[PDB]
Amino acid sequence: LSQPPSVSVSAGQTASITCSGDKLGGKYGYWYQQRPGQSPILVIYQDSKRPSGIPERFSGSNSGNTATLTISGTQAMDEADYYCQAWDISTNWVFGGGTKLTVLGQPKAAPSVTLFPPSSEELQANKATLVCLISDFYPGAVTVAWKADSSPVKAGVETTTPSKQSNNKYAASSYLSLTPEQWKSHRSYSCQVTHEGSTVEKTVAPT
Amino acid sequence: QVQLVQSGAEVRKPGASVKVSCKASGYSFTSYILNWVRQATGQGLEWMGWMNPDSNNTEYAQKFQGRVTITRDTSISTVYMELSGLRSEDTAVYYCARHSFKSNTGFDYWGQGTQVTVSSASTKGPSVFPLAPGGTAALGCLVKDYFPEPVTVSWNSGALTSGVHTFPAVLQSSGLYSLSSVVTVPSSSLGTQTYICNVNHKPSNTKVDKKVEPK
Amino acid sequence: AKVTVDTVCKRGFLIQMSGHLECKCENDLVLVNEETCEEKVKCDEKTVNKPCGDFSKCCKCNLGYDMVNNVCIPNECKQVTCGNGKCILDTSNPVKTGVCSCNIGKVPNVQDQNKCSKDGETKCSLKCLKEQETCKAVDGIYKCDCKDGFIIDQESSICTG
Repeated sequence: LSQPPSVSVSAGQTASITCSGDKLGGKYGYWYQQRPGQSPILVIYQDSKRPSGIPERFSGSNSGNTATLTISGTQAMDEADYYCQAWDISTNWVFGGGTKLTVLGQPKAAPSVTLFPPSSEELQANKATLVCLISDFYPGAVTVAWKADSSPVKAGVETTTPSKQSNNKYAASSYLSLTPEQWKSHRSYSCQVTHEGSTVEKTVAPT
Repeated sequence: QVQLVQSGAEVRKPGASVKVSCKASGYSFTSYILNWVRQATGQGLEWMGWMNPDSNNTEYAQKFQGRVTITRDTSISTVYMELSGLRSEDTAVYYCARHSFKSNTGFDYWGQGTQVTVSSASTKGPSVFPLAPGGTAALGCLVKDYFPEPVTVSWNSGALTSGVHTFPAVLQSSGLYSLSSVVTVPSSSLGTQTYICNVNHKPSNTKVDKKVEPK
Repeated sequence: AKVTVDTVCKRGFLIQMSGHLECKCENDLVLVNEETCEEKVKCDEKTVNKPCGDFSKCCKCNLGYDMVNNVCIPNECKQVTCGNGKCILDTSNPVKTGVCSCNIGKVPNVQDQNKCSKDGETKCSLKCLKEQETCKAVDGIYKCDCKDGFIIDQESSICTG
């Protein structure tokens, strides 16, 4: 089955996700919502019916060669991957390519940067790592810069691409791996996180 | 209630076999057909086969060249999916879901997912370190250098759910994963409330419990 | 004739299986033809040429049907058995031959002489336009019954709650 890879909808408007097939009007249409990390859930079954617990904003249609999923008043909790499904005689179960629904118009959010120093336990393991935890920001695009004392650090850094939280915002992690000698030898270490134009920075010291 | 519970995550070497289980409860096992769907990190859901416990009949996908073998066990209400001749393509998350052609319900209930990793390396246990600490304060855990994914972290044996945020892991140049799970809690509870960090890594059968407390 | 979705079953209702549609008679009525139902009467002298059974007059079956196992089945379905279904007349082929029509959830299996041993989907095409009725699978066949959560009120024979 064929689906559009990306579909953007303004917040509060109606989003339509189409599913095209050979003779899809003669099959039952099933729609699944899959948020990052967890298993998909059935949101629309038998073309137009919805299981219990699914809000009345989800609707379905199936006729001819197109089956459409329509969500009225799309909210922030609807940004996920929506899949299409129908049973064929030759190939039993067939899934759609997917559709990333992007809900536009969400308010901007500022990150909450929490910088942790290397633990005393890991310093006894002869390896020291700093943990910069960025969370509760939107849009999900950040830029992290590490500094030893006042000079920028390039190596030993591993920053993760942001991903959706449980609060429909984005979160990311950045790790600076050092030796215990490098850690104790500098006066301070700073994690600088840039979101849009606004820059937020946290500093910790070996003392 | 009805629940589909699968086995834990596993790591296999190229060429070996993997056998994933799926437990059924809360419904008549022979009434519904249990399918098997996998999904790579990039791509979408992909159907591979099913087992009808009422007829002991299996249907497989053509693209899985005799490598998928689905065997049932109605005694334990468990279906098993065995995949042989493992390659890099098979590194994905595997799901079991039930459906009824008599009720036309689709995949109404899914499993928890089983992440199978196909790598030439073997499993490695993690090293957990404490991340020492509106009116709130942050404390967490540093699950360090493990392989492979995933690692599930709960707090206070699962009794503390609000404020927990397990972050996605990072892969270092060595090839080992590391992640952090942090929880925000009222500053007053510090000293009054003890916070236990429950790390679980099924691929290496290790459970670590860390107590995060102020310095 | 051709029992379709638009067929109005007199004194009866429509049902659907894997590959055809039929008329089922209400209460204890019987089929005089494919689309009408009348009260069935053991047969006596006064009841001559009255309905003694489904597609049966006086108790021999009508032309084209044969009494097989206490019921009337078309002559071309004499020795055909489907298991999880029933034998019907092939509409397409001119020489109407007995083909299998399966219960809901089963389909003709190509590796089993088109018998009802294969799990498959059957989309209901019934238009249940009556008050608070939808197509539901009841006892292996599709039929028009009350919608999710409604019960037929015997005072009005309508689906209420």
